[PDB]
Amino acid sequence: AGFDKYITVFSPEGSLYQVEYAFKAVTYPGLLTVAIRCKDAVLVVTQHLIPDRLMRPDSVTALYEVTPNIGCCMTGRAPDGRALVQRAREEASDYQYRYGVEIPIAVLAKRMGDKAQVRTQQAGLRPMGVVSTFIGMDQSDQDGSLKPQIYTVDPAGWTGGHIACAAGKKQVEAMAFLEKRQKSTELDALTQKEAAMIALAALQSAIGTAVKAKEVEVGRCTAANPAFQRVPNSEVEEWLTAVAE
Amino acid sequence: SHRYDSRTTTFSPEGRLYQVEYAVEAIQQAGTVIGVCTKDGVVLAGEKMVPHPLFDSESMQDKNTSGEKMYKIAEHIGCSVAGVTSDAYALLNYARLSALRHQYTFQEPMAIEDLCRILCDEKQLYTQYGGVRPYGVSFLLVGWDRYYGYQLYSTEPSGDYSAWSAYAIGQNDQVAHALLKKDWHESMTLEDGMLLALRVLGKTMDTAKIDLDRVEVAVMRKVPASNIDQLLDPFKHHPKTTPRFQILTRSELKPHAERADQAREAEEKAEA
Amino acid sequence: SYDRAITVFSPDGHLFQVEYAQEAVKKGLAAVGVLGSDSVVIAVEKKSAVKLQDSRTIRKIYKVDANIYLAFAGLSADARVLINKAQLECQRFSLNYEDTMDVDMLVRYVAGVQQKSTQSGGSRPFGVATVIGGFNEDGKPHLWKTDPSGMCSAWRAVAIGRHDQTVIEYMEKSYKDGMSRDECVHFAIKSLLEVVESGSRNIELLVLQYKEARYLTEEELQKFVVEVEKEREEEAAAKK
Amino acid sequence: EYDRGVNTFSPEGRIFQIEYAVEAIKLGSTSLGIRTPEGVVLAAEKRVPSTLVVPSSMSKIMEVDSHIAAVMSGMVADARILVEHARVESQNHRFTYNEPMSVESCTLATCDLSIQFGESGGRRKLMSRPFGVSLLIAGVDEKGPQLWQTDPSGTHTRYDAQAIGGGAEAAQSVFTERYHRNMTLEEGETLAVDILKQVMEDQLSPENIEVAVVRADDGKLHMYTPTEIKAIMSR
Amino acid sequence: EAFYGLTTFSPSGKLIQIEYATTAAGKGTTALGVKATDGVVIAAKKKAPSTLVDASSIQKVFVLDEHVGCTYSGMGPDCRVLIDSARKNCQQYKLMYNEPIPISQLVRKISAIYQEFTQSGGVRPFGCSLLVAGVDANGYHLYQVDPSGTFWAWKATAIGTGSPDAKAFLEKRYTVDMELEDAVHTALLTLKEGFDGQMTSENTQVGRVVENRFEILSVDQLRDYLDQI
Amino acid sequence: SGHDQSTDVFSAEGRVFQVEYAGKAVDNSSTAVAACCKDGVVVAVEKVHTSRMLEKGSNNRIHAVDRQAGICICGLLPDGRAIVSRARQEAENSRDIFATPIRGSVLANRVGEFMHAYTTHFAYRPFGCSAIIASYADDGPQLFVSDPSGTVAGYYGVALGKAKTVAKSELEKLDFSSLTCDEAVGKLASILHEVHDKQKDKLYEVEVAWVCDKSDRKFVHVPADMVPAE
Amino acid sequence: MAETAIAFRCKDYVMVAAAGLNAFYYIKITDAEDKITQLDTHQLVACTGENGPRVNFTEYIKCNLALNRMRQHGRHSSCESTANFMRNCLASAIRSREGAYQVNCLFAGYDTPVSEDDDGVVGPQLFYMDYLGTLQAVPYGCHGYGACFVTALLDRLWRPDLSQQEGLELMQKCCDEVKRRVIISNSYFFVKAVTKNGVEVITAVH
Amino acid sequence: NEYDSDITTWSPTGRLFQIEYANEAVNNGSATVGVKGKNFVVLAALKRSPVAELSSYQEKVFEIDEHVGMSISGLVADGRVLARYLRTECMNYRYMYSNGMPMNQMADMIGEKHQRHIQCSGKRPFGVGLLLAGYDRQGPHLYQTVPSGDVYDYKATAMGVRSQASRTYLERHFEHFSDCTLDELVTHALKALASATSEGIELNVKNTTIAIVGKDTPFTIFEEESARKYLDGFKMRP
Repeated sequence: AGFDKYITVFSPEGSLYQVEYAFKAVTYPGLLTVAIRCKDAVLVVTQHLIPDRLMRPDSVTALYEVTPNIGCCMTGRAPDGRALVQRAREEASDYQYRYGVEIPIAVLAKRMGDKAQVRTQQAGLRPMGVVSTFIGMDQSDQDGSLKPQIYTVDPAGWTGGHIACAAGKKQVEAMAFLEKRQKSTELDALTQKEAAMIALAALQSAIGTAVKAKEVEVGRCTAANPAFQRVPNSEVEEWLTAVAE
Repeated sequence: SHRYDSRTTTFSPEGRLYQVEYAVEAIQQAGTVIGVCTKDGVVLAGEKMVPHPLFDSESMQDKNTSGEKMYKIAEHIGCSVAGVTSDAYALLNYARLSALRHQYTFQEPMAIEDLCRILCDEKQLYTQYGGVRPYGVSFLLVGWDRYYGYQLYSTEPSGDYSAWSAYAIGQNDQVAHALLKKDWHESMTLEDGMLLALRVLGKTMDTAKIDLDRVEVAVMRKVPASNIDQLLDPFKHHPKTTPRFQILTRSELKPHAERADQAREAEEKAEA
Repeated sequence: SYDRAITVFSPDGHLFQVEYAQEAVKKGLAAVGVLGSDSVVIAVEKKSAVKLQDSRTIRKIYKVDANIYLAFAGLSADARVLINKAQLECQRFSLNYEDTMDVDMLVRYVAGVQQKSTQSGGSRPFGVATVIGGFNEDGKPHLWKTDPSGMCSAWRAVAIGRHDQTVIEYMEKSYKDGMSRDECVHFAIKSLLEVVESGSRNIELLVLQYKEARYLTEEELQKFVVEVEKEREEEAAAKK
Repeated sequence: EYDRGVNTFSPEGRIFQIEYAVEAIKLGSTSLGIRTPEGVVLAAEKRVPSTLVVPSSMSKIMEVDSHIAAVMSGMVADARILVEHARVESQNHRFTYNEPMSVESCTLATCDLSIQFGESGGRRKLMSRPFGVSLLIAGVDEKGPQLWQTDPSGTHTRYDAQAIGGGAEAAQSVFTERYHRNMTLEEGETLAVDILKQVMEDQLSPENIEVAVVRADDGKLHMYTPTEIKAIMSR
Repeated sequence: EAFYGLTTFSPSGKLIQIEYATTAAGKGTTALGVKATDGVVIAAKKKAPSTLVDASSIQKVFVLDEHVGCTYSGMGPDCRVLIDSARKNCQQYKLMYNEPIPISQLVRKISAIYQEFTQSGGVRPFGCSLLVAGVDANGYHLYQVDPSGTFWAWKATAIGTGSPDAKAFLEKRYTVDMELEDAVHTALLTLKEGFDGQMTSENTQVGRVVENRFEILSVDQLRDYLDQI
Repeated sequence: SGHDQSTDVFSAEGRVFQVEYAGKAVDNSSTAVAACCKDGVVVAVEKVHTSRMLEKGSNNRIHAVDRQAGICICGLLPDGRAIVSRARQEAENSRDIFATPIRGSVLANRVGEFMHAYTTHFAYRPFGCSAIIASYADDGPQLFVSDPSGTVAGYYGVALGKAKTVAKSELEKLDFSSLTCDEAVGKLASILHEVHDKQKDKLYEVEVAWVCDKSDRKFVHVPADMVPAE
Repeated sequence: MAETAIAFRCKDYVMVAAAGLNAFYYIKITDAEDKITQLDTHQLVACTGENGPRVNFTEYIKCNLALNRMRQHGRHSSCESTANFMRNCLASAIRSREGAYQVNCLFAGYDTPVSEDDDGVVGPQLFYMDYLGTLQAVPYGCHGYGACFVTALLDRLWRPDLSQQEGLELMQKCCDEVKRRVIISNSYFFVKAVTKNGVEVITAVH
Repeated sequence: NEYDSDITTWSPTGRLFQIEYANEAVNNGSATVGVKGKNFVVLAALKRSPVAELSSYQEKVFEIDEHVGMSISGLVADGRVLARYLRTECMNYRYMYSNGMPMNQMADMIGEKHQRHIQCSGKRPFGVGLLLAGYDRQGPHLYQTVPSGDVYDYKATAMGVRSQASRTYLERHFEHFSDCTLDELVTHALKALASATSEGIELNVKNTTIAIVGKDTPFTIFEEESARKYLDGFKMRP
């Protein structure tokens, strides 16, 4: 009754200290990611900064492919998220082998949240100190069209969709900027270029350094091309120049 | 890690198991239920929590299997619980399973003492093995079998059980034991025995004009057989009377409550 | 599964769990066993008449087998588990060898079970001490005692439970070898009454003879208890 | 106390549970062992808790096989497990090789059983603690009379004259003198009786101790009766 | 590997871990349920942390089977395990008896998992409370289940933050012969009383058990009930 | 307090202190350097000997994992041997299940996943060594570093150990675009000799390995008469 | 099947008889082997089959009954309960790896009131048991080659209210018929009876 | 110290104290010396001397295979377990390939076995050190293992109580071991072992075991009777 915060047991206030501490491991590395969705595509931008000039910049990345049509971004303890990515991939593969169809993004997010909740109820397991952001396209009924989808999974196992979201260091400022921009325009009616400009502007305003192209990596899913792929640096450069006006 | 292990199934410097004692203390705060074992039936009378105006009754058919305090284990076995109700449900399911397994193996009703013993080993197992907390519940078992007739048993959250002619568990159990000792005899009828139950309950809960919305009563008696069909198995002996467990309703309990409280005035008016 | 080491050694070479089980035995109801020329007498404390217990009699001395009887001091539920194990062992023995288990064989089995309870991970020792009496198939009365540590020893007169050491030291200087059936019943009560109250309704005594074990009735018990208490008054008068 | 685990090392390098189990041996009764060209002698102090105890029901010397005896000191309840394991292994050796099992092999099997303690369940259920027993195994084999000593750490050691229990250091001090390579069996018996006399708080009687002998020429174990012990004393 | 129990008795006879779990179960948003002579309506409060949360993706009202629904208050991830277990139990019952599971049996099955996690080793109790509403052969039922495993049958109840005030408001307004849409009006008004802002059809989730089914209400239906109170 | 006794516990600021202690144990180990030379990878470690009677080659810290892959250990040598065994298991699984040599990035990811799994359970402790993976697979020359935390990073040049900062500064003076393995071996050996303190580690040896086109893309040790004397 | 067992129940007793034959493929090992095992004070079973399974089954049943009596403080089980226990054992055997018990049973017993509260069976009880786990209450039953020969004979001569001496004569007639009509030599028949006083070994009929 | 009670606990300075305690346990065992020549390896073990009449025997040197043997120091039970494991592995190898296990592979296996017990919570390190003496196609080999799992390939080494004197003596004659014959190697090992004895004890056959392995010499142990040729004439000349 003295510790009550080293293992997954309730505090007298009805809170889990080991899960709140895993939320601080997300913002500990100092990295930030912003995910947005336009009328026909979904983009995610993650800080990719390499202070060590002897480090191969293209070896380390926070963007992962879960399935050809579902991409992921991990924010927090870098190895931990990697582990979750593996789990996600397995949760895809088994699903593909069980039902014969590719796993929906919402179902994958729900199952990943179920996996996280287990580590918050079993004593010996440590929660993964990362926030997972899955982006993809969802096949709609009664019309057959695809719609962009963002789903975040917390270390507590909380799963939720988003029109736009931010995660990491100074995520509150990015969310405030996105909410302020949302009061005027309608994000679900914008184009890919406008959504990318808004996301990069929010990322810059959260940190206030006017990032370059080598300092960020962007992943993308589109309705025309449902596959998840990373935006080339030239398009990111032109987006940044468009933002700089 | 082993640092945070509470070591539930361990001895203390006095040879006493602290988890068992704490479970006993937990049962002390549960609602009081009193069992009286007469010669023509066994009566259980327990105090249930004050009925909130928004409480709803589960519209169950067959309103004789389980009440708010009293449950049926088998056709010839009934029980009342005191303590952690959620712990009591699992043990009730286990007892029903054991009784039906015995009926499966031998095609005869399980003896009351045998059922009491089999569920006491379950409680004892958790105090020596597993490393988890024990069950914080006490059982009052009632029933009838051809070997000893009507019986009454009480179980502790340690595996220990005892047979009683009249007993009580829950709040003010010592006072109930003191009052039951004052007024109990072997030449006692069922309706007299129930009169002893309520009169002891209403005094342990300290009420005059015993409230019908806060008391529940169950009876293990014997009734004439109803579904005896000799033509379907000509070689089976069917007893004339079968044991019946019946939970009293609101309209059935108040005729006996009126006897209890007028008896209360008859016994308190002459003390001057 | 949970298999944490519960019984562990202490910096003074002591097993604290075993000592605590023994202390739990020290708080149990007293029991005495007396060995005679042709009978074994077992007496237990029979806590009290609560006036609320069932009128039907229940024995505090347990029939492990047709020839072997047991009494215990300590925790009742652990004792019941141990007695069930002993009965199952007797039946398994009489099913694998066609011969009835000897008293010493069963005593060794029970002592082994108690010992394993003190060396198995995730388990606390049994808080039970037992007095086991019986006859082999060739006469030979046998009386044995087991402790929570798993040590078994045969006695001519043994006591377990509360104040057992005082009873043992008292009957060391007054036990005669090869007593009769009536003497042993006389001897067990006067040894038991040294630590139980003079109230005559708290003794449960059973006599074992070859192929015959019978519990004494209440009146037959009263006849012996009045004699032993009267003898105690004459002993007190002889002292002073 | 559960502050330290059962597999932890002391800063001096010793296992805490094994060192604690060694101190339990010194709280037990005294046991002796003498090796001579004529045979091996085991002696033990009974220390009955009362005069009402049947002295034969607390045998401190147990027969592993017709040529191998074992005397224990410490916790007699745990010693029964070791002696049963030794008996089973000796019978298995006789079954498989049609020959008596050597004393060293029997001690090896006993220590092999003893070492299997710990807390990690995994695949095999281990003992929660080491045995609080020190064994003294005597026998006669193709290498003549052999005496071995077993520790709770699982370490077997061949000895010429070893004593375990409470009166161990005094018995060793007597061993330094009054002992040689080629004592006769009677001299060894008298030495054992005198050493028991020197380390016994109670008075020595024929029924107060237990003596056994495995003879080199006979090759068999011989438990001594109280009259034989008196005959030893009357010399 | 964490085989010892985390919930143990205290010197006062209290299982303080279960009490802490109950405290956690009362910190969620306000949910409530109302029974009526022809159906049960349960309403929750989907207050998203931001306007960028896509309130259509967050759900607080769940369908357990074609005849039974549920809502909760407390830890959502804790609740989802029980929701999945209840759905699987309903499917297994339909496979076994070819009948819809009665609400009482489903509530018993849910309560057994609560007890399992409050007594088995290496796990902590759940931090959520459930409101189960459904139809069975003996009518309409609304149950409340707490982290201790105890369950009650209610005519009108509320869980979460502000639940004492919601229950007090429901006590005076509830009527023994209240009919369906009257119960929906009462539930919406009770939510509105403790609501921090304005109730929109994207801010609330409501499910009305109507005579054979649970049928979580659509956005248009909730607008049709929101513009009427 | 009790917030740093096991890996399954986060600190109040979101840290795992046992992993940091393992990394500190790595930081007290002998210096190692590695360079990716656009035509191969060269790794060089210093071995400190506590005895002058050790046979040559004792306490090897560079071990071949596959034909084209190898691992250098910086830290607790037995933990590095366990990691090398796991990497060898991963490499032969690819050659047996998929009939292809394991890619350097794939092997590095497997090593990182294996090392990370020991930082999440209370029953295990993190490895007290860093792994330098040098591969020449179908994805070209690859040089990766796996942290006791389980995070892997690719490098052109990397330094680990006690004399890490000075060795890294010396590595910053190389070009890594015109650098070739033939001169990179000498460069790394010279850096290790210069950065090492001669008054605390009396017995020291330089152990250099490489995998480039000159060895038919096979991870082997250098010829004995190729490293500088000092 | 080679050995014939006979049983019939009357108003105050049940008489059973079991051939004592034991053979090795044509060789009479012995002709005096008791195949009637007494289970309780007032219960017995006449079992036909080879020695191994028969002895194992009877000893298992008897040991389990004794263990139940021990754990129930000397409470004796009724004939129906014991018969159902044997039937459950036999039925479980036929779906097990070790296979079915190749034993055919005639279970006889006498039910007495265990206490003053008892209201169960008081007369004698007889049960036919197939090796597959069939259980049937019968006035008389038979196993073996001679079984049919006896059965019709019983159908001709059995009466519910036969006396002990007339029942003994009837059993003698049945044994004589088995000896007369069966090629398998069943010279000795090991007759026992169950009455209110327990089990009696009858030597007059053989 | 609150970081020494468990094996899966890292010290804040990056240390594992349980393994250090196991090393301390190894440092308190009986002294033993290993010497490697050009074709032979010689182990010398210092066993307990009798107390003037009482000779106690304890097996420290084990024969692992026809070409392999070892000397233990520290916890005898751990040494017995390691001997059983090594013998089983040698028997398995010689069955599959009809030849003795190479010494480098053997040393790797011992190291892996040691490492298997230093990372699991329900395990403890082996409180014993080993000196492995063997011969294969690659020539003589001499290894030393420690509880941490490190295996050292040695020209000559020593371990046990007061073995620093043996090591500092060997550090003067080891570079010539490639030229000394078998008898000279035995004398060097005996001198190293004698450098580790107490003040009033001189090496003699009663308290010294000599193990020898070579190219045509299977691993042979030398004790009371067979050790007369090497120890009867021997004295430390300062």
